[PDB]
Amino acid sequence: RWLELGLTDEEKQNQLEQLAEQYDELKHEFEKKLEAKRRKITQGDDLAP
Amino acid sequence: AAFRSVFPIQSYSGNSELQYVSYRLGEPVFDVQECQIRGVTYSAPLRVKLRLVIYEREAPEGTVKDIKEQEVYMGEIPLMTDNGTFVINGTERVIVSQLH
Amino acid sequence: NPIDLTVLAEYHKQIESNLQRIERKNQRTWYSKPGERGITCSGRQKIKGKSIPLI
Repeated sequence: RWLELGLTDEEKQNQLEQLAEQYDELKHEFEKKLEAKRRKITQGDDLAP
Repeated sequence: AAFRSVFPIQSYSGNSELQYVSYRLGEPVFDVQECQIRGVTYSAPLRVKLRLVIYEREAPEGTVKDIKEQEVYMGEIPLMTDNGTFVINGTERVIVSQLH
Repeated sequence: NPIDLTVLAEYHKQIESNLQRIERKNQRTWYSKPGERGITCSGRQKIKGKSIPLI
């Protein structure tokens, strides 16, 4: 709501809004990091015959 | 040097020949501490880009008609820890230098 | 009308087929082959000694 607090468009605030959705997709990247960890931990092992 | 000493390899004048492009080391699938917990080596996978060629007959210097390039998997080479050691079967082993 | 044990043969074949399916599945997912990386663990089993009298 601070991010969606309305103000007249400068170029700097619009580029920093683009960088705000860039941390949103970085948050999506951390989500995929968590998924990459849990697929390693959850999966069973191979063993000796 | 080990790949320039052997390759290219060719048949008994059958004009089928295997030559060498380049190599690459894959990323380690397992990092160090849990590798020491679980039991495996601290390996690294290997990729070799090979280019199988076969010539056109009745022209040994003639242009090959079939080239086929792949990243063939071969072996696992162990990397080195930051402390100079190796990891073999869960444990940690050192290679001693030789005086000959 | 002679004697008959065809139902016995069908029953015995049913037992053999069901047991062969179950044992084939167990020997399929217990002696599998690990792929491209090898055995990801180790057995580590060791047996010590005891003090066994001999009366």
